[PDB]
Amino acid sequence: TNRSTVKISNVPQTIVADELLRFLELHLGEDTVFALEIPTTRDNWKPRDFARVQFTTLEVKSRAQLLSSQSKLLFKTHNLRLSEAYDDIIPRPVDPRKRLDDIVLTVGFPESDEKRFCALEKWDGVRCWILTEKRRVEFWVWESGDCYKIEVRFEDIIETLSCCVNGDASEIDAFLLKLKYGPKVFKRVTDRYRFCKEDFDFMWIRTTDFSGSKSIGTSTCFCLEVHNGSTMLDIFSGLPYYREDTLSLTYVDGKTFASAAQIVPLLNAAILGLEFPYEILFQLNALVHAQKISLFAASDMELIKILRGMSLETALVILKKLHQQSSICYDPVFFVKTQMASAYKRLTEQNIMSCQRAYVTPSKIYLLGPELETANYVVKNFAEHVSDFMRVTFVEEDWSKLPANALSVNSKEGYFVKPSRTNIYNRVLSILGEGITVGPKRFEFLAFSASQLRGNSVWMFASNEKVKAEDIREWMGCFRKIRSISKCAARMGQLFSASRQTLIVRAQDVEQIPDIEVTTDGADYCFSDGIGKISLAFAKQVAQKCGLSHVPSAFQIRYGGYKGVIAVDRSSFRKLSLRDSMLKFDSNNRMLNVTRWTESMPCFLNREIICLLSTLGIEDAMFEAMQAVHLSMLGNMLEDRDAALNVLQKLSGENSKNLLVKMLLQGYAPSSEPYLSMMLRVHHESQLSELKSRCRILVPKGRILIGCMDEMGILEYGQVYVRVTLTKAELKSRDQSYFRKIDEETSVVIGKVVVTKNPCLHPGDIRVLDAIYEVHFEEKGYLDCIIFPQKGERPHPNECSGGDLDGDQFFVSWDEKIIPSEMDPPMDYAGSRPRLMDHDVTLEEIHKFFVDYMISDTLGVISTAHLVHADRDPEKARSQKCLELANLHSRAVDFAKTGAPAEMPYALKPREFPDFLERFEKPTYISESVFGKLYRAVKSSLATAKAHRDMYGEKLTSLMIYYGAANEEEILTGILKTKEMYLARDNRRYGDMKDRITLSVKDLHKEAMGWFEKSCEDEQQKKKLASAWYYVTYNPNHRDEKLTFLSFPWIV
Amino acid sequence: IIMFEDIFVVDKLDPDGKKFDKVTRVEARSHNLEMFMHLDVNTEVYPLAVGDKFTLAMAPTLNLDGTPDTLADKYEYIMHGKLYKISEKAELYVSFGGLLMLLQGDPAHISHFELDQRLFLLMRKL
Repeated sequence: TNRSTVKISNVPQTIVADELLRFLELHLGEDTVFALEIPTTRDNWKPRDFARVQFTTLEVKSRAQLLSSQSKLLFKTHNLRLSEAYDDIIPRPVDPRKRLDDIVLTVGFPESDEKRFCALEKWDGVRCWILTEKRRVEFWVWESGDCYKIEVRFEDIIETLSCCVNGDASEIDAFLLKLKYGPKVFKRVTDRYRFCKEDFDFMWIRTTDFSGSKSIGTSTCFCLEVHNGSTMLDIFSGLPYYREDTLSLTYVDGKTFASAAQIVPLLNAAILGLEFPYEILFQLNALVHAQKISLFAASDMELIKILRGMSLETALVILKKLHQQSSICYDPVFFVKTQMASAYKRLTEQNIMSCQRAYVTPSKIYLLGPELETANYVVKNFAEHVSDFMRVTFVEEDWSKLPANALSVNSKEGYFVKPSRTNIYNRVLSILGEGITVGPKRFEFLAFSASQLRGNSVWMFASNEKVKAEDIREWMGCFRKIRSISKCAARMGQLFSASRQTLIVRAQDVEQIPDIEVTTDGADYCFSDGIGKISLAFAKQVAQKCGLSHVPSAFQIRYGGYKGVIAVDRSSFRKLSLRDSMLKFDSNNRMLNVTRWTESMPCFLNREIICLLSTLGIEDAMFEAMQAVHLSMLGNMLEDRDAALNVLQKLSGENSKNLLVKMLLQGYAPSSEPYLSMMLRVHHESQLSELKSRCRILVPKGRILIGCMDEMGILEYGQVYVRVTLTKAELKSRDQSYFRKIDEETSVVIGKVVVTKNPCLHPGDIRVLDAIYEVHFEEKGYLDCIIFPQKGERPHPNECSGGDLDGDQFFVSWDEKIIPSEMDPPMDYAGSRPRLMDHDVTLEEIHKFFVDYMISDTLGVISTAHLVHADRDPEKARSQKCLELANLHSRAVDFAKTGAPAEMPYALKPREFPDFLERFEKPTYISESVFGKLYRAVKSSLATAKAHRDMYGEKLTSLMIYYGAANEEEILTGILKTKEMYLARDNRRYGDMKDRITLSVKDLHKEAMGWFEKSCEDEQQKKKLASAWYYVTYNPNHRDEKLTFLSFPWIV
Repeated sequence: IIMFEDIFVVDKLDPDGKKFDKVTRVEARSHNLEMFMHLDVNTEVYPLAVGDKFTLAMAPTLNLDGTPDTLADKYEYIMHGKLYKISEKAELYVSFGGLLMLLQGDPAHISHFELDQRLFLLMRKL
């Protein structure tokens, strides 16, 4: 009953669409059939056995269903059987009242504070269809012959208002549609078995704005001119957030605000014609982009005159105060009337920089503003032009990832299928070429990192007289030696990861040592991919500036274009050693920096590991018991203080000091201390939500750490050394058969430990390794580093889906319950042939590669399809389908380095989803595998002082309202219980936002610590004042009418 | 004398043609017993339409109290055939002179049927 389209089961093959249409119109009412379509296996001469018919009204559909149920439809000795259809032939509403023809369409924004509306462009005779089922509204506009489709979703419109144009308050002749996001724009492009009753034989492709003045791009509101429409209020009442009030508007001549440039919603620079600062102008433009202040309301002469002469700090404060409020401000002039060095040290202490972030959409551009975030290596030596750096990402109108159909839609022309680029493709190319011009600046493309390529983000630097983009590019290094487009871009964007500064190393303390390579069975296997050596004095010198007490045995490092992990050796000559197969490109500088040294984090059992371990013989009883005991331990964590400390000391951080951790061992009852109680509750909720989203089993007998190889040659093929730190469980009972107590803090393992990488889709990745204890190896002093053998047939990293020694973590677990009997050879790691050009890169082919990475990017769907297929058929990860999926996944993960598309087949798509998925719209099927059992189990289980305090509360509220947080716990922990439509799809952006908010709150805590230190500066008196602050924040009588937060004194 | 007796409702017809002039295999699902049946019925001589309800009976002999190999008046679609395959939710394969019958139900519902025995097929459409 949802839709009027009905699928006919069996029809004769000899019939045509006209005969069936005549039969239906004879049995049913006259011309009651709208669309009739018979699919054809061939082009135009081999129709199928079924057909789909769309009726004009639901009553006709019900009558046809009743006739079919009574077997009263006999067409050429065939009894037609009617059934529901998956989708309609034409997206057309059933109700004739919703269909609106010949109505005037205009666009604009609330230019004035009063009830005044400005019209940018007016379209006459447009078609408006309201689709309640699709939750969207279609607008058909005919301009210069070819028509365009404008789709507005229900989420796009934030409020519905009714207005009048004739001038009568009683009459309702207009409707205002306040749109938050931009609307999709389509374009029409140019029969025996298709009646269709009309000329609907075309296709829709997404295109950019078709307006000459780009009115749609700069308009955030839509007005629908209509007749009196007394009964139209009921139809318009279905729109979300409808206002049942009568309002009148006044048309204002706003045809002057028309920009022919690609970037529409930016303010004009020639209007100012003065020395206005760039930062204030950027803040104002970002405010205009947000749904706070309209363009015309911020383009007045009075506002710019007032803001031109004023103190910079107060201007920024009032601007951020105006931006922080959720309510729309109509008259910012009245608001601002009623309202009335460090960068370098921040970079040195925590690498804190204010980076401008920009969002490029097909309709308009969104500027986030000077958001604080971590810093890369480039800004270390380019810390003068902080505002010149801008992060630019390409997303859709809803700030989601651009679909593959929006760029280069496929079309069959001639003998073969030739893709045709859409207007969005050309728009992206033009934006990358010309650049973004914001105020007195123009941003040019520098490079994109490896992570930014997946996220469709890029860095842009504004050219200046002292330094330009080409100057920075040539300072980073010479990339003309690379003849591969993907490789050159990867190398150029490689030196953009966050790292901590240290001492500078000269070029005279270098050496070249031979590597090792063995060729067996005609396969080139290289052991030394990114390995290196380091001395003890150099390790101490490097660790001094980052504050490391224990010297790590291995740490990921990169300098001068080199990249790889280096191990500590006790027989080194000098402080530095270099190998051969490490130089990616020749760099002009040799600055040293490190990213991460070592972490003894306990390992977890992800979905892939459990999926590949359900074949060797591991039964579901062990997994169910482990999940049940984990849930039992987590449930008692709330009411038991002993369980909380054990959980915190064995799940996140082996040796971590925190305020909650210190009070967990010694504290009051869980009922008391609401500040810690709410944090414990939200942590439990986050853990259970993460368990529901994905399988993350907490195991105490496993860790994750990087591994290296030593120049000993004593370990044979399959023999390694396992060493890790001692946790609470290990210290409580260290007497075990597979555990050797070599030291108080470090315990050696003698059990059978397997190694696996984070991505794994092949049964051959599992390899059983026996741990061996040797005095000679222990004499070198290795810790938190798996010792890979130097000699052998094939290297161990190659066994784990062709891994390399570039500081990547490894999965190690000294568990004796696994089944080591079954062994499967791993898949080959031979990649595709590199593509070498005959000429140098002209800076355009790299842009083409970057844009073409958006299309044919099936990295995320291959893993889901593999999981679904393994869930469906028995003997998973053994059939040829799983092997093909693993090969496709390897080819897709090699896309970032070599320009080879994955080419995901259509027949390999899952089309079905288990219960443990967030795709509620997609069909959900009951799963009976181990993951289904885990999901069922978890479902069953779940079923002076005052001034500082006020300032801290104001800062916290400002941060919460800027980031959308409504509670203290969700902004302190960094996890948001509510998310937008795009944040819930991909986890990379959500993780980036969580890291940013964590950095912001840590900066606020540091500022509060500095204020506390400056306030008193006397240790005993500081303790007394802290006790007084705790007393004054604990007394309920001292809290005022405002929302007083109790997280201010809790700093240590 | 009647081994299996139940009420069946036809679900669909494989040819689904009024004037196909061919044997039409009917699919019927039992009521209160949940048994699926395949039967080849000549629609032209004995018309059956989707949604109709009919009773079905199976007896080794049509005589009263013995005399294997007078229920003719009660029913109207008598047939004679033999059961040749009992392999399975056990199912039966009875051929009425080349007209195959597939009665799929439960192991307890159909258990008194022997291999290579002659059985009749009584059917009345109420």
